[PDB]
Amino acid sequence: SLVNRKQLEKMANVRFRVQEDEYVAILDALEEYHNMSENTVVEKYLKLKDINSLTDIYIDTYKKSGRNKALKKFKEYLVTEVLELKNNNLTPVEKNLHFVWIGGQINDTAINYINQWKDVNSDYNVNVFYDSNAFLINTLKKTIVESATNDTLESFRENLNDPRFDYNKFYRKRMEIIYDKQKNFINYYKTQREENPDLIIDDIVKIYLSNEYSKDIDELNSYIEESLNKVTENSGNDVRNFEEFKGGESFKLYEQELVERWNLAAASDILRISALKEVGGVYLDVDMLPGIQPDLFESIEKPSSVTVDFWEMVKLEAIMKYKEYIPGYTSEHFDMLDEEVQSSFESVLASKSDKSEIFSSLGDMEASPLEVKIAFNSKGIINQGLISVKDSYCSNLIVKQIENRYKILNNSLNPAISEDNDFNTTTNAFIDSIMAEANADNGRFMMELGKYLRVGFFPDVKTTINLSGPEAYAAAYQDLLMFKEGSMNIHLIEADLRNFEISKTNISQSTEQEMASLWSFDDARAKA
Amino acid sequence: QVQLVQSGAEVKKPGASVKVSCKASGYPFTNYFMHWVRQAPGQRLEWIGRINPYNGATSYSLNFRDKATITLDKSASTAYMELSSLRSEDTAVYYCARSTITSPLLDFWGQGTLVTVSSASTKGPSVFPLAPSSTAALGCLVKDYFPEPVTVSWNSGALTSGVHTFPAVLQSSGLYSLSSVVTVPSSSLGTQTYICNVNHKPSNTKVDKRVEPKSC
Amino acid sequence: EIVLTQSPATLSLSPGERATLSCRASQSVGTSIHWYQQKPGQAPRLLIKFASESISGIPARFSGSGSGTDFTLTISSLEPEDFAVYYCQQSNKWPFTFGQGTKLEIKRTVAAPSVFIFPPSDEQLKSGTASVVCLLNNFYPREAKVQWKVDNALQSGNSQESVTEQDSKDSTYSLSSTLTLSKADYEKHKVYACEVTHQGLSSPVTKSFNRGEC
Repeated sequence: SLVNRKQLEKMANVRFRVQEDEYVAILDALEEYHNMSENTVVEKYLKLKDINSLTDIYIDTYKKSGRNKALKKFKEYLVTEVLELKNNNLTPVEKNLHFVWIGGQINDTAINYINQWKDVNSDYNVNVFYDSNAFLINTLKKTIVESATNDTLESFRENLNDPRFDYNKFYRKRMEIIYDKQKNFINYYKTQREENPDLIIDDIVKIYLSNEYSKDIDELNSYIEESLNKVTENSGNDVRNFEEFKGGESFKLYEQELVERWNLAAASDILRISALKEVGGVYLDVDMLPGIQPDLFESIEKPSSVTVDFWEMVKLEAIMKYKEYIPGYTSEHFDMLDEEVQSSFESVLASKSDKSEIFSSLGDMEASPLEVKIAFNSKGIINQGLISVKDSYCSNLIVKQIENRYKILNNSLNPAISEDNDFNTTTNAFIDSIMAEANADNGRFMMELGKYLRVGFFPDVKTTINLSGPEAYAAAYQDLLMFKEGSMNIHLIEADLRNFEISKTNISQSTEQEMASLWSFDDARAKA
Repeated sequence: QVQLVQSGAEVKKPGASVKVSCKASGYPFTNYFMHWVRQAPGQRLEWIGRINPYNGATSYSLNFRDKATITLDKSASTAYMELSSLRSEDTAVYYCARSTITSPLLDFWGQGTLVTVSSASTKGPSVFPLAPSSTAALGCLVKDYFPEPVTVSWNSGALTSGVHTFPAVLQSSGLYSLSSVVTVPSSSLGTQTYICNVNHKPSNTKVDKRVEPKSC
Repeated sequence: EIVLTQSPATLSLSPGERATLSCRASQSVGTSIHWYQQKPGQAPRLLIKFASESISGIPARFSGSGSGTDFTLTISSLEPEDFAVYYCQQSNKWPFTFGQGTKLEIKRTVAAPSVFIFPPSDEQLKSGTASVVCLLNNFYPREAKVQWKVDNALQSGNSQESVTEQDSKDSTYSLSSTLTLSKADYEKHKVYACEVTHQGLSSPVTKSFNRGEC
């Protein structure tokens, strides 16, 4: 438990020094903290937050004080208390698996993965979040990028068959065209909403494609009817029926990425956390599979020099080769093992006859009302897997992190797009605006926004990670452990973030669909 | 308990097709892969292919990738096995076996099904004597019949010690033929009473013809 | 394609002796080797899985071992019910293949055959062709040579043999060779002989007759 008032008095006792108001404030807050034995977990943390606030005040007021060492050590005790308050007061997790597929028809691959979770979690309610108003964003994004490609190939048509037109100069010349075609749709969209507010996105898109690119609406209507039917048969949950999310101040950020930027991934980062906050449960990317029974391959020792991802892929590749829960699965890694070690995997799987002996079930889980558990990989945290109770404190901090991070972006982006300038002038005007507002504490965050307009159309662009991605979760965790809000410069080490780790026993992360969907962007091909 | 009941014996002409069934019962059908294996007369076992329940995922052997097609009726817990361009060399027994995994670990097999491929048509066996005497041995000659098999038996089975019903031989004409012999000590209490109650099911033939030492 | 070569093709042993069956692979299969037992008229039965793992309901006298390319099936004490055919399959590589098998035969003392010859039937004589049968009754080993001689002139290409499975009581075999020929050819030669050579015979036995009469 946390140190008591009398102990802290003895801890920072300095003879021949006056009892400062800022000091007694710390003792008053700590004494009344130890009387909150009946309050909620959140209320207990909001108290430790004030205690830390007052301690930071004292240290900043009396910089040469002899109490500082004791109070700087007392600060560490407060962080320890938060983690103990986290790992000791646990409530049941809302048994809900949240998946997301928005802006297009759900893929057969995603449905297969999802069913694997259903088969081993019959007590969990599944929700595949879709947008009934926006099934054509994907085809729209594909229609414009494809037309923008041909227009870029029409130019440079004389030198595309020889060098001097590398993939670097091609994507640049193509983006300025995409920006004009993208800027044009947003104007038509914005003008159609004020003229007829009863229209949905799909109504604006399918008429926009029928005029500027000669698309058949009868084929688009049948694509919507097909996409709606397919997802409703698989635990579909319409975002337009998510009233709490649709009324909050984070819905414009969702529609900003969906309609204007066509970044379905970013719109999912915004949606997943708000759903987890309002309902609670477990979010999972569609390329995640249930955890493997720990005692399954216990007898096959892992090689010394291989990575963890290798072995996890081997385990899944072996399971799918011999049980075929997902047909056509790869074996790139299982085929790298000795013939005798392959026989070991084959043998153990031959002794198993049911899936419950292969994949584990989530079952009765419990988490702190303060925490949001996140997945881990060799690069750090990753929001492909999340576990949180309803209305957890971190989920609110994470939402606030994203909402605050989009303000800084849109504060410098809106004044640049409002002017009907080309891509190059907008980018330069957008970069000149971030470096002005850039203060020596959010530098890294601002250094990642200069590419915001090029997301989805360029290789190796990772701005989503900083806006709504894991970077915003790391900042939220820092907000918690630092008793503050609005963190921008991450100073947490791996050991700090491991307090919010999802156990590797609950998620199989190194799947084929995941190791194929990730970044692999040396794919300079040039088409034909 | 666990059973794999397969279709009855089939007889098709070259070119035609045939579908063998394999009904599984006594275990969760969706937990075991269904494999198929061939065995031509006096040859090794040949893995044809496999199908898994819960989905039509199939894998065939290279030799059978064109000739065979495996499907299932999950509603009935059965597996179907279709052969197309039937060749005479496809005459064999066809087993269905279950496996816990993709690769063939065939823990339980079926009785098998005999598919006979030939241009010959159904014909009953013509029996001829074989009863000289000069211990002495006498028998019968079940000649010219198609398709297999026949059930030769002697006097319903009163004295069966010493009976030898040889396996059928395939003649150039396309019909089968075998013999059934017996050893007896001539001078004993069995001067006569020696018949060959042969039976042929495909043709509906049940002839019991008696013969004994030739006349001089 | 992984070729599995089993050796020996035939193994002659008596109940109570030690049987050791080999299975060779053209390339390493790890330890994914299975053994099957098949008796005439029945479906294969699984004995050992993955080279050495035991199967339920299989007596302990059956055991397996091996790794890579060389695999062995051992039967400590042969029981009468163990004499049958044994196959090995590999499961580690596609397509999955079986061996040619090993026939496990009961070994007994040499038993000479009882040679008998039979002339055609009057029913068949007039009905097209004519069949002359030569019976080799209860003999061991299985190898035997039957030769048809017509007027001292041998015959071949116009005869077919058939051998029974090893008997359950005396462990002997039996062979029936049939000389098929038209009535015309049958009615233009005098002597029809069957010559039998076998390990149990000091010299070839020659049972024969002339155009059926007494």
